[PDB]
Amino acid sequence: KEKIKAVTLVVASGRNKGLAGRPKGVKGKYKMVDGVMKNEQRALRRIAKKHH
Amino acid sequence: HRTAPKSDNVYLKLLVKLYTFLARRTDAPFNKVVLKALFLSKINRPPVSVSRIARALKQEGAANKTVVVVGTVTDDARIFEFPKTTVAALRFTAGARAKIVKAGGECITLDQLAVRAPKGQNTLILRGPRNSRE
Amino acid sequence: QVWGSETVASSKVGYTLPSHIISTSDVTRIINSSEIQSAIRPAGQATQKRTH
Amino acid sequence: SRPQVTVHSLTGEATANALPLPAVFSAPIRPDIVHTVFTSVNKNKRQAYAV
Amino acid sequence: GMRYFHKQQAHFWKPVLNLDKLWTLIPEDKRDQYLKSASKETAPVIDTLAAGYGKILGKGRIPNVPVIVKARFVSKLAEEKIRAAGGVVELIA
Amino acid sequence: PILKNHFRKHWQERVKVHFDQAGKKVSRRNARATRAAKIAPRPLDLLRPVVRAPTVKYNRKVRAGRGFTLAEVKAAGLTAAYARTIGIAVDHRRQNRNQEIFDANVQRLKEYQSKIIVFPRNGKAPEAEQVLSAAATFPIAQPATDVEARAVQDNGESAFRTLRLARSEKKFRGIREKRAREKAEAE
RNA sequence: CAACUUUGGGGCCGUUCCUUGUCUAUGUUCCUUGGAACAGGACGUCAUAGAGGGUGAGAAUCCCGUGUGGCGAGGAGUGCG
RNA sequence: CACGGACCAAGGAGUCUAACGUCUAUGCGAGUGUUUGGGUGUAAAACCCAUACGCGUAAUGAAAGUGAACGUAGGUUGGGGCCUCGCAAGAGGUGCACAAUCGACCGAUCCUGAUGUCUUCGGAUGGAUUUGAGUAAGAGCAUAGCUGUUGGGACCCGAAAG
Repeated sequence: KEKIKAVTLVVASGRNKGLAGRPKGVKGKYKMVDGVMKNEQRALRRIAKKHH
Repeated sequence: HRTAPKSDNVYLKLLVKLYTFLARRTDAPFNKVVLKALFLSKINRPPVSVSRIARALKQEGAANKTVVVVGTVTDDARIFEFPKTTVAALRFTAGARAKIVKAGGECITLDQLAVRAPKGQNTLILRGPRNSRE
Repeated sequence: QVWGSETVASSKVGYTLPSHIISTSDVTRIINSSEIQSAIRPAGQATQKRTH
Repeated sequence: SRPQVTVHSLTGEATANALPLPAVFSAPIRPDIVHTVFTSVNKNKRQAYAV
Repeated sequence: GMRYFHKQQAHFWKPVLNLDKLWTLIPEDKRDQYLKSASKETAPVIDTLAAGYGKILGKGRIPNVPVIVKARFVSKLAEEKIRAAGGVVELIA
Repeated sequence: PILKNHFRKHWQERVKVHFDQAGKKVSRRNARATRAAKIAPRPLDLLRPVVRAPTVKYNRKVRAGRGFTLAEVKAAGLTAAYARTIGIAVDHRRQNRNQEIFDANVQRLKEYQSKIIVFPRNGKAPEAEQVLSAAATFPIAQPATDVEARAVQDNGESAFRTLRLARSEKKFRGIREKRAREKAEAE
């Protein structure tokens, strides 16, 4: 049994927005952002500070 | 201090209209107590057994008064004898009702009580227990 | 037979009729008993007068 | 006593025979209890409705 | 305590009966005549087992009317109280 | 308090809701009826025996059992192979160890054979106007264990002594048997 | 050894079940409106049929059906007369 | 500060349920519950029903077991309400429910150890306290409702994943 055991960030405004594919700007990594994520991650930074 | 009860049993409401009449006018303490008692809820209007009636009748100087229970009346299988009395309450279990009439006594409703003894005269009140509840 | 009486019980297993809690429906008869009218301390007026 | 009742014919008249009541008629009237039953009975011929 | 595996809860039907009730077993038409008529040689007999009551307990007190009971299990005081009222117990299984 | 669900699993699939109830009832009553029109003069049910039930919680009762025995029905004077046609159940893996039950069952059988008429195989087959339950016609009543009224008889043990002492010797017979063994093995 | 007892195998017609067909009452009268009457009003009829649908708008009574019954054909396999 | 909002219509978010709990309404009351089911019918309705079974009417101890009245169902105090007296005001007797307090009974624990006994079994009687959510003349069953707890998809949409 034991033997058997074993980036390119993009502000996603203007032309890039709503594209479920890739933008113009190409790299094997990519990350779209709109402001709501900025709100969310702001809130998470707040709450983790309050968790410390 | 309540104004009028929680049910819509119409007959009880007519009864309560009557007892408002008396406790407004006559200023006996009796009518107040039964009326206040009728406003209670079912737990707080517990049932009273006829054995308890008999203990109350076995009081000194108490055989010829009329007992009152306000609420509902039970039979009790335990006693075998029972006196011959004039008894009033809202609701009578049939076994106890017949037990009383077998003794010979009289079972009445509270309109009939208020006919006979309006002011609470020659009367007394009982109340069943409550401490059997958690 | 089917609904019971004072003489014949229900025609039904382990049944009696209901009972009343009050003998008579009408109260005003009760209040116009002679005995209660004798037992009563007298009336108000049901129209209070305007005082000051 | 149960006061009396008249009895009628088909074409209708006061037939001279008369019955007493069965004393259910002197039994009470509790509309709260009729109503809160009647809900519960009239609910019972119900069949399903679902998605 | 000590265990007995696949214990099956029928050894322990022991519906109690107090001495209080004990004429509700009897129907009324019998009950009143036998409430009177307290002789021996009409001894009204009682099958607690048939009524679904295994063992007798004593809480109550009883008149002196003598009455016979059939049961398995009893307590001492209840039996003594029966003997005082002049009824007797007869043990059926 | 402690309170127990068994709802952790995928229960919503396996839910079975008996709306089917009166429809089934009507289907059933129709089964009864057409069984009758198939079996026309027969009762839709057999004659069944009387048995005292097990398990002392219940052993006071008596119950409509399965089947009359070979011994019983033999003493009634007729075979399994005939009785099964006449409408009578037979359970072979049962034994008769109470004569009271035995005579009860055979009285029931005699009452049956008296209460019937048998159309033969020959022919004309008279009109017989069926009844639809054997067990209603041949009821199964708990007996009288005792007469209602007696006189008192006593022997002065008062039966608490007997129960206590019987339980005690039941507890202590095996140890008293070991002491008897020791007394027998002495010299 | 002793007596007794009991036997079945088809075809025919009805019955049964299924499938199916077919038949099984009562105003289309008068007035008003409006494109039209199934609306409104009056007088009537039938009902074991007033459930549903249609028809130039809410139709018991114009129709089909329903309700109650009856006259059939085809199969099946015998539950028995 | 940051996040959402171009404009309108329509859609759209604490619900259904199971097991429990309190409160309230109603029935019935030492009982209560028709509906698994049988009969019955104008047909999923409605009406009637035995026999059963639950939950309750008795706890206690790990069990084996054992199983609740000295009394007027106790004594003391308060105790609404009634009764008597009192023109009243007040006093007195009664005193339910309830509360406190002391006792009694049941069960558990220790000792005592009777008429007797396979002489080691039985367990009379009286004591020691500590204890129960007990008893100390019952109160609960069923339904519905407003609701709360937990699990279920769980107020709705949304998450790295295996």
